[PDB]
Amino acid sequence: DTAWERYKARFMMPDGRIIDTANGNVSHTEGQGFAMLLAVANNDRPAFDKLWQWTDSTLRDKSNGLFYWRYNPVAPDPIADKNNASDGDTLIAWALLRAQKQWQDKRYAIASDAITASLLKYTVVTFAGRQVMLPGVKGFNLNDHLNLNPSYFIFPAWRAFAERTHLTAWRTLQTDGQALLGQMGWGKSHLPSDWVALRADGKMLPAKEWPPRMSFDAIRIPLYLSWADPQSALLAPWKAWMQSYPRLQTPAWINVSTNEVAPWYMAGGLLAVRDLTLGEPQEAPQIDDKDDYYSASLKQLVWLAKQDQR
Repeated sequence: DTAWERYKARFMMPDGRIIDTANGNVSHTEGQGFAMLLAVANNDRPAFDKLWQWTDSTLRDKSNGLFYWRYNPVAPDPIADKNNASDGDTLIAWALLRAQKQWQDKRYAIASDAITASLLKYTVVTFAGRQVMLPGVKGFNLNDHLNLNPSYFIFPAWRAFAERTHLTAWRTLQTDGQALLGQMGWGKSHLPSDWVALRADGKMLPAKEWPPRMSFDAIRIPLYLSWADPQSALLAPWKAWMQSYPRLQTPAWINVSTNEVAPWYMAGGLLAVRDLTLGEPQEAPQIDDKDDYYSASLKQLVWLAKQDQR
């Protein structure tokens, strides 16, 4: 549609990179995976193959089958950080699975299978009596704590994986991730922060190392919850918090430890997630010049989440 064409015109380079034009024009596996999902949804196989070809040739980590998470084209070494971002790897593998169905080509599913096997082998660990997906292979396993990002619990992707391969392991991860998320939540909003520290006895708190806000990571949680199951009881704190504000005066973040809220309000893609969470009817998205990469992406992912309720 028009939104997707405008998205490619503003953010997709001819080499297949998606450009975070608000963050120094960098590319990352979240951006590639988001765009690959949207390319399938718009039945745009040329764009999908360009996005995937650049991702695979440029970012593949050959030691474990995952992907270097960030590409900075102005840096002396554009792939300085050699760690992965597990939500990006997941989105890429999920887009490939959906590409097989859309275009009836098993090669996309064979590619997906390698990545999902890599995700289970290298990013999923046993901790506090549950299976948990780390945000990356390195840097998040502190000894008696894990630093987790619940916005990387991409429930609709995990369900798709389970239908294809390693059903029991992916189903257990989904069960454990819903259970952990159900135990999260702080302050008067009872919402999770972007980053959550899980201690080995099960105790959770907002992680020490980041601002303890529900903000640009955590807001994807109700998106993924509603994408997988709009009737989920895990949506309850999200609906309650958003219902306590006027639609056009909903704070863009909240500090869940102090209850301080942003002095500015959700618009664009953030507002689209709010509308999705509350079930408020919204029409197909339009990508305005006031949307950055992040807002433009969320607008279309919200629309896709609605479409997948068929």
